[PDB]
Amino acid sequence: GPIRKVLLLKEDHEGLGISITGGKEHGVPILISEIHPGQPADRCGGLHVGDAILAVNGVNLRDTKHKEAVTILSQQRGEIEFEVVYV
Amino acid sequence: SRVPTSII
Repeated sequence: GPIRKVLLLKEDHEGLGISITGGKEHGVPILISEIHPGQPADRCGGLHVGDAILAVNGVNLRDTKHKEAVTILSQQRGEIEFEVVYV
Repeated sequence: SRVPTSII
């Protein structure tokens, strides 16, 4: 589908509210495999299970290994911009 | 199963 930009608002006591799979070392993108009900990704409205995360806050995740993506994603705070695509 | 999942 089309590449989309999505805004998520996270408070500091919360995580993003997603599970991710994949990573460059596995030859698969960083994919959203779960969205937790009531947590920030669900509340933002614009993210879906099956979305590939292409970037977050301008940081490219297309070529990142699984744990690299975990570190980068967990570091983001507050108003967080995602670039995503559903294939 | 080959591919890991992390809750974040």
